[PDB]
Amino acid sequence: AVPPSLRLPVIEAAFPRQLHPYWPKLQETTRTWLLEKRLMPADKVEEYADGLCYTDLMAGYYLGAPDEVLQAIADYSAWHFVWDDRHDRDIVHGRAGAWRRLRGLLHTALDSPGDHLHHEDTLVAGFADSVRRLYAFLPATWNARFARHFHTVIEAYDREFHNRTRGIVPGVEEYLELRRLTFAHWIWTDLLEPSSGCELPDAVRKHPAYRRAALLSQEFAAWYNDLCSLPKEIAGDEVHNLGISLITHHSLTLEEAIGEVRRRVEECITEFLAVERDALRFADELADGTVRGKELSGAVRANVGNMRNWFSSVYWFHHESGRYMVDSWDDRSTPPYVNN
Ligand SMILES: CC[N+](CC)(CC)Cc1ccccc1
Ligand SMILES: O=P([O-])([O-])O
Ligand SMILES: [Mg+2]
Ligand SMILES: [Mg+2]
Ligand SMILES: [Mg+2]
Repeated sequence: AVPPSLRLPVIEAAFPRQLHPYWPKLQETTRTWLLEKRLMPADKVEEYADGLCYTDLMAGYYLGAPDEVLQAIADYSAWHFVWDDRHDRDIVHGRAGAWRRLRGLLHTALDSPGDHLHHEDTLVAGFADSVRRLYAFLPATWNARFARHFHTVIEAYDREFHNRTRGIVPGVEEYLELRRLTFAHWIWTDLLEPSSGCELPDAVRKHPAYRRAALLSQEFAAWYNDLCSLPKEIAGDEVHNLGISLITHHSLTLEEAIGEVRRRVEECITEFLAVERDALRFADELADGTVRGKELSGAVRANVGNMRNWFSSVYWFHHESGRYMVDSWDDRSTPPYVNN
């Protein structure tokens, strides 16, 4: 029962949700990883980890992924949620120095994860572990692309630190550009490829239909998160949210802003449906009677399929995850699962 202001009938009707068969073991294994990597307090893992639905989110996304690939992705993704929490806490505590140091360590670990597997900062060591494993699936050219994209993500998180420390709410267009980095659009897009077991040639993944399908999948996800995470974000003095940018700089009321975000979210869906058709047509063109062509076709098809799955996985994640249930918290400004 999704609340009216959050409900999207098109997703519920035309985007049936999927579940990777490895999910039952995935949920257990990632939880054990969080504990052993000491990324969250043991009591908070016990009480909140399963209810956070982080593994569910990934298992509803990267369908067809080899089990060990899904495991590395799930561990990374859970880590990223914890990083977002650490980032938030450093901000509210004014820990500029601690953040700067972490920021610098993540950059270095990104290029040389093996060196950071046992760093004193458990967050850094956990990052390096998931990254080292992700670097073991595809050629070095894919690893370099992943690294390049993530360096940009880290710097986007630093810009967020800058903004919140100074009390700046980004303009609408400024936010939209920034959001493609803080949501890590291109990381999720990169991870499509190890999931289907094929590093795509540039001419394939930069095909206008593949590019646009990939973009719309991520825009929907980020903006829908903005819609659903808005209550807890307002309560927690978060400034990064399309709704917040609209209220601040466009003189919109909360109701009007929510409506504007909804419309932009809804447009992603129908625009995706159009481009999805073009992307699948491209997939057909790739199937040229050669083994290589069959391979590229199957990969693009699997990838576009997962771009579609992201819609439904993200939609239901926000309904199920304990991460956004601010009304159930003792202190609305302080989520119970974060280390304060
Ligand atoms: C902060 C959480 N996350 C993923 C770890 C960072 C990019 C974005 C996200 C939120 C909600 C659903 C999906 C992704
Ligand atoms: O980053 P990119 O390679 O363009 O995707
Ligand atoms: Mg964030
Ligand atoms: Mg956040
Ligand atoms: Mg959010």
